[PDB]
Amino acid sequence: STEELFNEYKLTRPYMARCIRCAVGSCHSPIAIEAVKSDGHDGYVRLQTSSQY
Amino acid sequence: GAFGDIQSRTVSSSDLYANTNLVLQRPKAGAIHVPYTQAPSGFEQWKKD
Repeated sequence: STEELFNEYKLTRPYMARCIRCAVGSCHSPIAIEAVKSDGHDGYVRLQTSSQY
Repeated sequence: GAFGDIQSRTVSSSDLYANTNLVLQRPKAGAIHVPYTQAPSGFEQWKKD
């Protein structure tokens, strides 16, 4: 229902990026977090990761 | 690092003034990444003070 739920996801595809520590050292993992915003007053976090879901 | 480090004439204005003291650094050997240096967001500092 609607392109917002259809999503450009079909065009994008998740990708991988470097993490500082992957446990034992760095690695090129898709879990990598690009940016984090913390402006909401209720304590919720909005994380932007390199993968999609 | 001061209130008004990022300024915009209007909300919809695409042009904006930026003075963050952005300095690029030398990347790590064997690692692909974009190193950088910047002053802390002056908006946050002002919000705290």
